[PDB]
Amino acid sequence: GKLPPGPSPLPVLGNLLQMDRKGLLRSFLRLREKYGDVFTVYLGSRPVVVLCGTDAIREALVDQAEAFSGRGKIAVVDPIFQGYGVIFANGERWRALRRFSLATMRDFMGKRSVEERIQEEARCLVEELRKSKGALLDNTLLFHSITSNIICSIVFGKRFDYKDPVFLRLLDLFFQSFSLISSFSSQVFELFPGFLKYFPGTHRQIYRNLQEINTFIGQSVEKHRATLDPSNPRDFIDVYLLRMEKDKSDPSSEFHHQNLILTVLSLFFAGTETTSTTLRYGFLLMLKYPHVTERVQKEIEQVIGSHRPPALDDRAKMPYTDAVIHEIQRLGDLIPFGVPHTVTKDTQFRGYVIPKNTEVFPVLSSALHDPRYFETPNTFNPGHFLDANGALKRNEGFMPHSLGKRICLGEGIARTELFLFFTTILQNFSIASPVPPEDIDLTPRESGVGNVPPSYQIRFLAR
Ligand code: HEM
Repeated sequence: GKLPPGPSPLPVLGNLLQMDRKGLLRSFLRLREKYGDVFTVYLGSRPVVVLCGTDAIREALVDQAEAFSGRGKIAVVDPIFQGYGVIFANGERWRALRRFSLATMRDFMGKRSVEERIQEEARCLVEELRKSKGALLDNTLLFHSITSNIICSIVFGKRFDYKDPVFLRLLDLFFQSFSLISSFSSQVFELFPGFLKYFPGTHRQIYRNLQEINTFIGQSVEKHRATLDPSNPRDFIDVYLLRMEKDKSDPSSEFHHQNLILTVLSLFFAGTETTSTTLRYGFLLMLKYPHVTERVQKEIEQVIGSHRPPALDDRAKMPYTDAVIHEIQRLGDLIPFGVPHTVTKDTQFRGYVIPKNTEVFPVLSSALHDPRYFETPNTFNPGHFLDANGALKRNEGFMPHSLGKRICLGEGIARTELFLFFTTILQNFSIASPVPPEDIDLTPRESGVGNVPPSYQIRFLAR
């Protein structure tokens, strides 16, 4: 049959000349108004089926879950990952890695739970912020550090002190790669990769930094193997090393060294930046709307008090705080175009045929701003997640972690980090900044990865 409708492309530039300079998101919104919720666009010579609106996204990712469960390539990082690791794998390799990862992170190993690790990280964070004594800070580094430390706890069985210089050198290297992957020069590399990969550019810096991180990950794996107690696995690496030994004879097995290194690197890639940025965005909103922040603090005081630290069971009793977090994620809209998918076979969708391995973009932003589900889509409104009796309510438009078979693997971990970090910080500190609330601008910069909140200063004032 045929592909969904769309603008007429050019030989090598596809529809790039027809794009809007305001961003890809604005262009898709204009293209939606002309062709509907599902359309085809050529970014270079690459055909992409774009899904707009809650319906088209749910029909694809949920109703034909298996058909839309493929993962599309990110060219700037494909030389490192090469289809290994949980985020970039496909087929049987993906199924085995995802099953194993889910179980390991869920049905753990180690001593303490993920929640207990997050509570300990939150306690360390409070002590570090107390030491600041209300000085102006840029919270980017600390929020990168706490989220990295959660992943470290899971994969390496330990956390790092916030001032550990070797931890900070590799962290800087990792987050620089993130800023580079998302730059305009990397966006251009994604459009004309086969050509641009022969000249100097950000792709070389990304590659060098990640090979350095992979070297460190490799050394940790060897060190885990040399100090291994098979009856007491400490973390993800130990559990994976035991599975490698169990599958030693099976040559079909995916449980090898490359999948280990790149699965660990994948967890840092997926599990740090978005969580950190959600926190950064949330604190910016809390500066802009002090009456919301005040109300969260009142709810913390009523349910938790000022003595004990927040625990995950407290969330069920704090619908206002829970609604605020949902609204931070919704308005934050940090992954506006989703993470690219592909169809795993020639697929029939709304009368069209999407050929096998065609790339698909589920535009999560169009669900997060859907006027069917949100009364004031462009305005911060916790009421979007509260019913007339003040209880938390479910919303079909709320999909910041996507849907279907590729749904965010760490959703439960991320949601727990948001709850415990926001409440533990606010239980102990009030916030201020040199910019008056009325002058705070929440407009993001659209980057390669997603929406980047502006940089800002903040004070954490002990209570
Ligand atoms: C607020 C924080 C976060 C948000 C909004 C978020 C969002 C997402 C989204 C939109 C996807 C793409 C799903 C798709 O292909 O349709 C994704 C994938 C994924 N996320 Fe998250 N994520 C966050 C935190 C994390 C955390 C903390 C971890 C790990 C501990 C994590 C692990 C993953 C992995 C491994 C995948 C790939 C899933 C797969 O290909 O099977 N995420 N996430």
